Amino acid sequence: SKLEAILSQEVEAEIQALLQEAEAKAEAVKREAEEKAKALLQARERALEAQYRAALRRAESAGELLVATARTQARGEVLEEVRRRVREALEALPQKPEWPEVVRKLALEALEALPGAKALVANPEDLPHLEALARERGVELQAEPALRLGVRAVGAEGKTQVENSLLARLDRAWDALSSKVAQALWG
Amino acid sequence: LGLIKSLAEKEKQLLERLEAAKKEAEERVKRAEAEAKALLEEAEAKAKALEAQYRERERAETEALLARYRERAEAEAKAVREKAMARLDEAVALVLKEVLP
Ligand SMILES: [Ca+2]
Ligand SMILES: [Ca+2]
Ligand SMILES: [Ca+2]
Ligand SMILES: [Ca+2]
Ligand SMILES: [Ca+2]
Repeated sequence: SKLEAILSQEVEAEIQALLQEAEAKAEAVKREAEEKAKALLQARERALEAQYRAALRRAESAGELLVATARTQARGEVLEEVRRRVREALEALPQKPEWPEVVRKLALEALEALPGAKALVANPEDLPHLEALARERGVELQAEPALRLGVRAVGAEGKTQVENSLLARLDRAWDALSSKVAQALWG
Repeated sequence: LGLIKSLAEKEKQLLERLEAAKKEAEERVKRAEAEAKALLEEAEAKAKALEAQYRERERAETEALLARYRERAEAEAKAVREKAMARLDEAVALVLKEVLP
């Protein structure tokens, strides 16, 4: 009958459509995976290039830091050599003709810092250089064998005391001095 | 009735036909899905090979670069000392001047 032919055609067309859609689906899935694979590899490569660049940039930063560390080390060693030479010169200074004058100047500065002082204290070898200066001021002179390269002033009856020492002057001022030196030498 | 027996037969062929069409459809799609999965797995592998190549090149270039810079560091240190030697005398007199009264 008519209905039977219609239904037979319905079954055929349902199967046909199932099969054509399955094929279209297969092709779409493959095409998609092709495009995805391609896009993935290209995106990845560009990302890799960028990373490699950053890697080289970090290495370079490391290298420059290494150069800066080297210059800072080298300056430091030079500065220490300067200090060593300064200390050797200061050590030799008491054998020189101008030592008495230096001693007198150190005593004056010690008195400026302790104007109430009643005595000046210096190494036994240095006292005779202060004799006249101390007499003019009216202050006593006292020997301290453990004392060198410096002069002490003492107030009261030993209540107060100020020291003017060349080595201690060097040591306390070295932080700033080293900056002045570096400007002179390099920067 | 032979009609009843042929109706049974016809039911049977309808079923086998629906089944056969469903299995062929499924196979087409499963085949494509597997081929797709292999395509993408292969692409990941190329990506990982390319990554490994970049990793090896990073190590090598970073080491060679830090070596060049160390050599530049050694030389720069030498330049520092050499340039200080010229004015050493002046530096020592400068400190002694600052430190003496
Ligand atoms: Ca037809
Ligand atoms: Ca037909
Ligand atoms: Ca047809
Ligand atoms: Ca003063
Ligand atoms: Ca000054």
